[PDB]
Amino acid sequence: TTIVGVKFNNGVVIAADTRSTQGPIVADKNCAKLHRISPKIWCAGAGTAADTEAVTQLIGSNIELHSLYTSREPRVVSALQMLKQHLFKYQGHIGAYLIVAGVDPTGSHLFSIHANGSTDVGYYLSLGSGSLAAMAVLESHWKQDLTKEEAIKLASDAIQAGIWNDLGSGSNVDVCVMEIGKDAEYLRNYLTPNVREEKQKSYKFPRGTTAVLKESIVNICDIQEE
Amino acid sequence: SDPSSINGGIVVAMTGKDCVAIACDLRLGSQSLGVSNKFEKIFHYGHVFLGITGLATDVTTLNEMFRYKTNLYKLKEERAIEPETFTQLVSSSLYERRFGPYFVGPVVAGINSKSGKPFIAGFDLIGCIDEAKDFIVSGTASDQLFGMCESLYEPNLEPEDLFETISQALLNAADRDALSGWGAVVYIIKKDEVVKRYLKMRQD
Amino acid sequence: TSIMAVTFKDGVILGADSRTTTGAYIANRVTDKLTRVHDKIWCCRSGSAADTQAIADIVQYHLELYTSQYGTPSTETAASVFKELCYENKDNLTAGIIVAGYDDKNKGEVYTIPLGGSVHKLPYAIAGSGSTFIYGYCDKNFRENMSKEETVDFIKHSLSQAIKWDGSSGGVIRMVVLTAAGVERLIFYPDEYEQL
Amino acid sequence: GSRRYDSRTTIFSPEGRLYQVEYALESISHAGTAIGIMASDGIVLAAERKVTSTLLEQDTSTEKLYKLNDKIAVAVAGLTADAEILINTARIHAQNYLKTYNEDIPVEILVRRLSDIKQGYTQHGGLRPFGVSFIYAGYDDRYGYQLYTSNPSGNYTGWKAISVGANTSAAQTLLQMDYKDDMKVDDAIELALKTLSKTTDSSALTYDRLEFATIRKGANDGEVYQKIFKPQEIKDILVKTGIT
Amino acid sequence: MTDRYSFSLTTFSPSGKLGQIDYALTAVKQGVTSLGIKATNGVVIATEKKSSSPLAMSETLSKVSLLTPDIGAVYSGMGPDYRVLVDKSRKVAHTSYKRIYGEYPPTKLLVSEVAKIMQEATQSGGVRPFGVSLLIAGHDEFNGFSLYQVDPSGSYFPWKATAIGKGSVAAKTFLEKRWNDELELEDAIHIALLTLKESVEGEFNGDTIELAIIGDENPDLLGYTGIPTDKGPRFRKLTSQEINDRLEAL
Amino acid sequence: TGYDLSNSVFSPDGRNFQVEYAVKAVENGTTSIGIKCNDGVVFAVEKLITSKLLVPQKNVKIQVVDRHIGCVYSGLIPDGRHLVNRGREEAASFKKLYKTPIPIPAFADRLGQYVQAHTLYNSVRPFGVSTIFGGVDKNGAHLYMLEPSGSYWGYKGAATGKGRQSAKAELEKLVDHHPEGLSAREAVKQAAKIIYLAHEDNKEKDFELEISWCSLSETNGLHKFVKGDLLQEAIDFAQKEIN
Amino acid sequence: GYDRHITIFSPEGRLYQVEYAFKATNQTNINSLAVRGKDCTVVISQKKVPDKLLDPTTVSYIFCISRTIGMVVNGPIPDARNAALRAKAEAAEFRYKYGYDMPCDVLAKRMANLSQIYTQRAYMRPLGVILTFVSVDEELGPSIYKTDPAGYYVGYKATATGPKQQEITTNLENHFKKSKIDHINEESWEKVVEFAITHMIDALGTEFSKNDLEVGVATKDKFFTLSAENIEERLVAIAEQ
Amino acid sequence: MDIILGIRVQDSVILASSKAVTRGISVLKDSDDKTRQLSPHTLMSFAGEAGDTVQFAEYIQANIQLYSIREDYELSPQAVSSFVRQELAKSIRSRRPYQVNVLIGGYDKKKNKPELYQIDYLGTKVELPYGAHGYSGFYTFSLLDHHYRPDMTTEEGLDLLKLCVQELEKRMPMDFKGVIVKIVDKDGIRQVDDF
Amino acid sequence: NNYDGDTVTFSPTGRLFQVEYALEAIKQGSVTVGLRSNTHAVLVALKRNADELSSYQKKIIKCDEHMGLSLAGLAPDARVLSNYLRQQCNYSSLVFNRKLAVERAGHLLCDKAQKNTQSYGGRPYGVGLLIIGYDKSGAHLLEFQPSGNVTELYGTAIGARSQGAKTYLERTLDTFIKIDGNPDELIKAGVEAISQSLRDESLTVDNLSIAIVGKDTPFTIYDGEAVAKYI
Ligand SMILES: [Cl-]
Ligand SMILES: [Mg+2]
Ligand SMILES: [Mg+2]
Ligand SMILES: [Mg+2]
Ligand SMILES: [Mg+2]
Repeated sequence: TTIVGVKFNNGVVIAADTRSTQGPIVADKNCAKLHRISPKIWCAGAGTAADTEAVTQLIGSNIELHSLYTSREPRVVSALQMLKQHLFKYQGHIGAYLIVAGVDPTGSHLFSIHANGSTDVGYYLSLGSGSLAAMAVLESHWKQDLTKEEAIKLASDAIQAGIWNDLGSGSNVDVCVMEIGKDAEYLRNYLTPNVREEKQKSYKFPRGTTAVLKESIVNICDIQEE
Repeated sequence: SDPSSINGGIVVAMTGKDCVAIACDLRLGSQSLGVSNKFEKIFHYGHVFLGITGLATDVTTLNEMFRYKTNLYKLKEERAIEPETFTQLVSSSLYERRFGPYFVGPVVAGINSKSGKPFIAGFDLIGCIDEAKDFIVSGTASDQLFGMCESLYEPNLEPEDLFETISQALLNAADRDALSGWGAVVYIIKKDEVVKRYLKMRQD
Repeated sequence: TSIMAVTFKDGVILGADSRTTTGAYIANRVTDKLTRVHDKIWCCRSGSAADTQAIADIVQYHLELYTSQYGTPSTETAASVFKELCYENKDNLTAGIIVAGYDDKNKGEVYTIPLGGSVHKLPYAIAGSGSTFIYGYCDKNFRENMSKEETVDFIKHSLSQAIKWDGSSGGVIRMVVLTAAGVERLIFYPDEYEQL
Repeated sequence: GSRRYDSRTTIFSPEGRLYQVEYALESISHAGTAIGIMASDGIVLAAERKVTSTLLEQDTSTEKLYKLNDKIAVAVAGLTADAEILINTARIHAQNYLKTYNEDIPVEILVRRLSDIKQGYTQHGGLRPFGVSFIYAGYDDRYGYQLYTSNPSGNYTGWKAISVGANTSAAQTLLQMDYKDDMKVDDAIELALKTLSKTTDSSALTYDRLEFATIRKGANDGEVYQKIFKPQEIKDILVKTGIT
Repeated sequence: MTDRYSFSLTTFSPSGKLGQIDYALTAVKQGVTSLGIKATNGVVIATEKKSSSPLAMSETLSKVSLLTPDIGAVYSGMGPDYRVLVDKSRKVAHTSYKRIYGEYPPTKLLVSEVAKIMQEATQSGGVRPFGVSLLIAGHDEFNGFSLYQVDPSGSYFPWKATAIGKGSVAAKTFLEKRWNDELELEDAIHIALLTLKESVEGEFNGDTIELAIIGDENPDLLGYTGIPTDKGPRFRKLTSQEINDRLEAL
Repeated sequence: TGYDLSNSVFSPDGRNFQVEYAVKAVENGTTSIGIKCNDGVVFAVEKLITSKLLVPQKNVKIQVVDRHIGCVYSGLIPDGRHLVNRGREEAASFKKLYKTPIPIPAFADRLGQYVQAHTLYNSVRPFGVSTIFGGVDKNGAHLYMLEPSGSYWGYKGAATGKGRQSAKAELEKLVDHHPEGLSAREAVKQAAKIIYLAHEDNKEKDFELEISWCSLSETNGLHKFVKGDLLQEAIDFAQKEIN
Repeated sequence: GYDRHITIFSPEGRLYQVEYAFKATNQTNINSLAVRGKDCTVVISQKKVPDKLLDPTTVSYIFCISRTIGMVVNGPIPDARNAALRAKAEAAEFRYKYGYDMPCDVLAKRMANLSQIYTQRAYMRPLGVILTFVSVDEELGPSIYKTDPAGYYVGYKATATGPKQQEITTNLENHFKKSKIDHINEESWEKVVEFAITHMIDALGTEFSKNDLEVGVATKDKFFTLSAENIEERLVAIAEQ
Repeated sequence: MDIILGIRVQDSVILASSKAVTRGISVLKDSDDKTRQLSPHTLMSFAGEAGDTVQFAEYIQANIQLYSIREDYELSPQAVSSFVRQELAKSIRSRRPYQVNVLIGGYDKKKNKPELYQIDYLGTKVELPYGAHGYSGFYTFSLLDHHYRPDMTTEEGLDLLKLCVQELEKRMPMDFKGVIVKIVDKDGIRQVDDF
Repeated sequence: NNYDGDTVTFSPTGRLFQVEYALEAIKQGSVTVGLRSNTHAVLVALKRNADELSSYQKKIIKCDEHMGLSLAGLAPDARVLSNYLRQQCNYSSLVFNRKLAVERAGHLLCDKAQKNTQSYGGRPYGVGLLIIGYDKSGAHLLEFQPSGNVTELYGTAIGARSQGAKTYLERTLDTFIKIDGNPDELIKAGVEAISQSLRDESLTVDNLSIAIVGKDTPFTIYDGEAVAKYI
């Protein structure tokens, strides 16, 4: 997994690859790692996939209820505080490593979160097995006062570094841009640099190739009238 | 010792043109000893189908649990549960046992009754959802199944062509796994007809 | 970690490096280890980042609630709250915290709370992996009642050496000055302190 | 202290009656009449909605007839909200039994369980009883088609034909007159509607004031079907039996 | 200390009446009028913002509340009781449904959960019933548009159109003459404003009337783009200006 | 009516009659006072000698909390002991967490909230005591008086019990005649006089005088009992003033 | 007639214990007032020290709940301090859990919910107090939110509480009818306090010395109370024009 | 304990269970009956850890007898086996699990069919024509796979069972001191006293 | 009247009637006397029988080697309170290697009785106690009331007709306080004191109960022919 977060002029961008693995096997080639906590607070997760999804939804649910209770749009610091206290209580056993980004009435924010509850602040961050490959690109091309176009470019370039160089990462680049005073734009499959080539042969079988013992209609309908 | 490979078995699911297919082997064993050749791993709740691999006691328990929950769902909602909704229920139910999990590999398959859209999904033992467009695999020969499906599969196959593809994917994968085989079943699922076919295969 | 706090004539100054480490990989090169638990009571953190953040958040909560009921807490009181959490949860924590604060009655005070959860009031304190390399230097160079400029130089020079020898320490040197005049943040970059 | 304000809901009168149970039964006597009739080839459940409006959405409305599982249904007379609490408990009990034994719960076992819950509120806890009487219509392979009733005391009994709610004395006399053992479902449908038509406090019996259900083995071969009638289907059966 | 009131405070009287529930319904009768009308392509709920003082900012008091993106609620009776019920209703929509099925509950089932909470305050130890009647409007994929009333007893009923509180008897008669099964949403809003004018004494404008609809999906109110299946909330509260525009065509 | 049969019930006036009845028990008790001086506080109490068989100086009434707070009360003596026991727990937990000894205003609210809590439910009875307490902290001397309702304020001088009106009048004279302040030793003498003067409301039986004090200069900010020569000197001063 | 002793419905659908708690609210015989400026929120309250033996510095009904939120109470001091301690605990917990300062309107809602519970649960009595919360909120600006024993709460342009609330209310209403704006158009808080004291003098018809009043002021990032000498300076400016 | 076998023929179910009880070094008993009658037409044999086996079996017996009295009705073999499975599936995630494997042989009086269920300590249930637990199947299944017919008589089933026991007595290292054999059919449960 | 239904209710004059009714149970009880010198402390108790076939109810209970009490009122309540004292004396010895001070024992009894006067559901104790003991500050005598009030005295009496013995001790105060190093004479004074409360009946061999504790004397109870010497 490679995930990054990059601050820019009027907001923040996060990105991620789309490969999920079971040991050395690729379980899903087009996985969605960008999760929504609230409309304008999104996070990307590395580590145990069920944990990152579950902890995001629990805090996302509680954030929504909090937003309704207070009649205020949710804040990133609230999502951060709730995530870290939950993760600290479980002493690292919930394996969720997150980059949390968003815009709120206070401004634009970028944080990261380690599974044991430690948080940090930054202008550019990376997490996952491909974080070193990504951070190399970020440390080489990051500057202060990036534009929206420059930040999207830098973020996707950092994910590409993970895709090509880290065996734990691959396939496509997903991006989400959160700008102040605008709707967050989720760009699913922003880059697609790994389409499989046409195969040499068709493997469609002639009908009747498989040996069959018994056939029967399965009743999926409910008990009928009359 | 490893709970997920004591009993053995496999499940595979695929999508086609206006149809889905789900298939499984029939073996239950105690490690090397073959115990049963009639242990079906695919169940259905209305028009939603669920395959489960892994520890057999948990397979039986979870079937009974989801029958329980989908029956209460239907009574309260006054309609059958859909594949997309059921997928979330499986995920929720597995994660509630985060630190004492059911040792299983579930697979959901079905067609949404309102949109007509074919749907498949897979899970790890702890609830993480894999929603693939093409195919889902599970069990002690999942590596073998990934190899078969990746080469044999093409999109928009007609029901009777999809049957041949998924059948050959299962059969040849099972024959390269010691703990899978001893018979096989394939379900072909259309919007308002489902056909069930038992396959002839080697019994070693 | 290389952290320290030093009392001087006008109050107290806290100092720290900016390196956070998971193994040999620098997970953050621009970390802020100087943490505010009250207006003029800050702390330096060393050990597990999760643990020291969790503790500091709880202390900030405790002192915020203390203030609402009883007014501004003393530095001794803040140290006691830190100690209570560190002592009673010694089995499950890896935290080494230095507490520094400014009263008008007591002026500058420094308390160090090592691993066990004991408290020690000192004229100055050093902690973190990098502190081992500057016990000799600090003992020889510390004087009581130094000026602000002298204390900044003492901390700058001390942490410079700690950074030079300890691989776990590095980045920028951050400082926070606590006096009657208020709260001042300072930062010193590598090109400055490496040539000392 | 608090003793001052305690009504003591679980005490005997000097005559050996349970005050709250008796008063809850008084409440139920003002609820819409529900009737159950058991035939050889099925069971009928008929019930009257209480003084409705033209602006009530009938086709999505349910106040009388509830499904417990595919084989068992209930007719309600009393506080609807109290009934839904018990109905959900009964639905869970049925599923617990199905999970444990892998067989559908026998009708009497479900009835006994709900009745025991009602009993508890009369003996301990200091809470008010549930103001509900049920008619249970169900089928299992031991006793076949069965009708039961339970009331706030937690007592239950079996019936060939029975009514609960308003005008039960008049209704039970009419049922006792025309009921025969060899009766069929279509005949029982007519008896239930004719009895409601005569006992009703309304001016006339129309489709919008009724809820209707049948449990038939009129399901293709050895199986049982529950049919909760739609508004148009209640209108048709009213014309067929010659009431409108 | 300890809560030593473990016994029921609502009991059956010799006549079979549950006194505390009847008295709660009396409190609802004294409350300000609120109504709901269902159209073919939407539902409208409305009430009067009876301001307790002109120095009070009545925009800070919300009588019409969002429960889910597709479900809204209004009341008549005791305001504080309503406020806590809205809090509980919002939470139960998540805990007993969204955290299980990954989607928001259908209107009828959320109503069922709120009803259960109101029933328990009628039987549990050491509590009184809630002194409110709720009108809950909503939409969901398989049931379409719907409107429900919930009473202090916990009982609930579906309506094509209805009214509760002060002038409910007169308002329900007015609605019976105007309602048909071919109404468009704008027609239902028009009828809602006509009906509500009869029970209002003083000022009748966008600042004294609170009105919300369950209608088309609002992608402009979603807060993000990029997911085709997410098309936005169907609940929308009308602005003061939007109400006044429809009061000229009145 | 019936509003006075149960605690925590508002009457149609908006009154809690059970709390008002607790005040009657306080008014029935012996006289106790408190005087705030220049750098501390003085407490004194009237002890009625019911019989010759009572051992002199043994049945001590004034109680210490921590090492810097004194407490005295009029009314039901056991209720006062219960309140002081809670106060001692509150002071111990404060010092445990925060290290410093509990400030007097902080301590006042701890007692206040606890007494107020016994007006919230019908399962408990209000306290049948008014408590005069105080001491020295980092911000100087503080004197408080706390009623059955939970109400408390700071005082220059305070009095409660059967002879409270007499005592209050004497205290008001001291406030007027000494705007600059009173010394600790003067306050002990004055406290003796005021109790002797307040004993006219309890003139049937003879009594025993008991005094305590906390002063920054005289006791190092610690609570101590007045004993021996200093007590006799105060008794002599008091006896001289009544004659 | 036990429906008058505990919080259950009377045959008219009324809660008498709640109504009687509203009456306890005026037991102190003290009136309070709150107004909003451009940058601030001001609250003033009468101060009465009837006993010469009292330490006047300890007699107060204004509370510093958090750094940003202040609270004035109308009602007996025991119940006032009960509500104060709880509000302080709630504000601190909020900041710890959600990482930002609890807004004034949110704290008001929370205390109102707690009050609502006392009106529904029998074992708990209502508190005989009305709570007026003030701040300069970082999102909503100057804010006044007031809670009562029924569990009701709402925002205010300005408000008044006590035995003579109606006189003060009407006086404030008439001013805002003239100006046609929702606040006092003034730059400094000193002049907003002067407005508040002036309009209380007009409404009650009484003059005030420095010891007869109690003042609280909320600005961006802090709430504070004025000393007797700060109030004296305010009174001098009022008299000099 | 050790060897437990089961075979379902045309009209009955036959259960065979060893008689030995060994406590480490010595054989303490050679006549032990490793079975409990759950209801008139349902028998359960068992093997596993010492103590837990009898404790579990008697616990199940008590529960089924309680059901029989309450409803005045005998549960079907399928229903009993499901109850037993759930108890073991519950047990496997307990503080200290029941280490017990069982065979349930019953005659269903409604369907007029014999039924054999095999359940291990994890709660793994299968319906079989013939079954076993432990190492018993490793020696006997190749013989049963060859000779078994669904239309076998009870006498033919006993003969096939004798061949299985003979193979066990030849190739197994442990002396299990023979087997007690019991038949379950429409008339109930009976013991073959010469085997 | 309307305010005596439970212990949680004050009367309009600020009285607690349930506590006052508990006090009344003591007045119905048999007389018992307590007195002390500077070296010893003595309890004398008149035991009451049901009839001529019955035994005489025991009145004195030992709490430790250096402490014990006599009772008047509900005997089971004395058993509960004396058990609590035995435990508290015991806790002091085991944890602190310290004999529990008589004054501190009074404070503990006061607080235990108080909790039963301020809470709903409970009831006050229906017994009065006279505690004697010898600790590090010499001989002591305490009087316990179930209101919570505990008082240290030279001498006293509780129970029916206790006023006669109390007046005698008030006269003899200067004499019996000086009886140091003479146990027999101190008991004689106690037997003469309790005699001022007798009517119709006199002190017999199974009627009289005496207890003593002192400088070199463990708490010991005398009954039967052991008190014939003092008759
Ligand atoms: Cl709340
Ligand atoms: Mg194979
Ligand atoms: Mg093989
Ligand atoms: Mg370095
Ligand atoms: Mg209440």
